Amino acid sequence: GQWNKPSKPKTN
Amino acid sequence: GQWNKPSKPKTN
RNA sequence: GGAGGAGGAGGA
RNA sequence: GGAGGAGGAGGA
Repeated sequence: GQWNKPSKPKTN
Repeated sequence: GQWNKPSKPKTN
């Protein structure tokens, strides 16, 4: 995991 | 250095 | 949190 | 670029 990790919600 | 590193232009 | 830089809109 | 998560607006 990184931040919001590849849990890409907005998916930046 | 990190990205734009503590070269904080805006300094997000 | 620096190991990415992918990205700066967080900063550290 | 994953080790931070600080931050997700990049994603990798």
